Amino acid sequence: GSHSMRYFHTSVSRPGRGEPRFITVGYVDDTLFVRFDSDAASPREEPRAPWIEQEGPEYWDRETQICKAKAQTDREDLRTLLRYYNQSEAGSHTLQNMYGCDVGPDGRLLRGYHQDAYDGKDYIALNEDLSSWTAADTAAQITQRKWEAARVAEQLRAYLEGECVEWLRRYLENGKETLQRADPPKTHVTHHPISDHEATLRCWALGFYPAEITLTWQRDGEDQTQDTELVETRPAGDRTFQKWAAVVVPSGEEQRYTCHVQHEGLPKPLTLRWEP
Amino acid sequence: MIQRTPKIQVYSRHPAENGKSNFLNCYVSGFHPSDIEVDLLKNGERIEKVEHSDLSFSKDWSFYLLYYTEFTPTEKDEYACRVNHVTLSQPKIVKWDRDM
Amino acid sequence: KRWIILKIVR
Repeated sequence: GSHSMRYFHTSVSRPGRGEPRFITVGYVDDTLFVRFDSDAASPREEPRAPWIEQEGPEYWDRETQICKAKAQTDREDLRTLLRYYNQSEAGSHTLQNMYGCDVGPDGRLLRGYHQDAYDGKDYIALNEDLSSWTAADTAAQITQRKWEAARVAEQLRAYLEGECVEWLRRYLENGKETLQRADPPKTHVTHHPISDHEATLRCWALGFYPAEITLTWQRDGEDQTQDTELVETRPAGDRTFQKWAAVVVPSGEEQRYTCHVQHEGLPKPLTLRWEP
Repeated sequence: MIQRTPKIQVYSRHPAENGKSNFLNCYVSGFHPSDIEVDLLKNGERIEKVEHSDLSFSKDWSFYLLYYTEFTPTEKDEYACRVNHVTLSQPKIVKWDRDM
Repeated sequence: KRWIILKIVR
């Protein structure tokens, strides 16, 4: 199918408690493969997937250098943003950045991304054309003017259309055992009486990869979107994901409800019912 | 400043079977800012050796973390996750229910 | 493989 590569970065200041903490992680699809934490004993970028371990020492050296450089620029940016927003130096503030690329089945670029947030709010984002910016407020418009004068988008476009895609393709091949394997969900329906007049039906999906999935309850064939309780998809800790969806049904009407599961690992979407 | 309170799920990696080793997870998501305190509890007492994932975030910029520990469920032992965050006037305790 | 500009200060 299609695939993605993303690098995530967070810097958090902590006045009176040293310099900002910086954490960055890299993902291919829903698989973590590298990490760097400025508070680690001897901070280096470290592998987190078996298929990246074969990269040589100069790969690791370069990556580590980049991570440390980004940590330093983020420290400078946190000080700048205090000025842009007329903020005190007393508080903790957060800078987040994500960038990366999506490719289709043939490996061609579908689109690239580079976007930032300050204190949890959109700040500036590269537009899909990879040539212009969307700034969220007048503070971000100052960064926009700076990055336009510096021709930042031209450099990012080159990376996103080139290296990003090329290296994603390399990782997909080196990790094809796992990155190109979809694990379908193991599914079942449980039944829990609430009272003499009502019962909970819960539809489970376990052990699936990648994380994208659709679980829906139907009553007499109609989607129960507003009466379905749907938890966030959650990691099992072993590469796979879990999810459930629950409805409250009048006692005796359980057979009018069906749970529908769509996942890229399934050849056909599944229909399940409670089996007493 | 905007603040978003954590969603909390407590669950096991594998279907729970008494006497079978497993992992107990506490997944906290959807929160901002990123400072958060998470404890796993066994019969109300903090479990000592708990690992967690590296801080990452969702498309809407809110953070998520997985805290986990090896454990062997039994009939009598009760497990829970205790979470504190700037958005909470007191820590929230979510009990482990092997049907959720 | 990561990107690094060859200034990107905000």
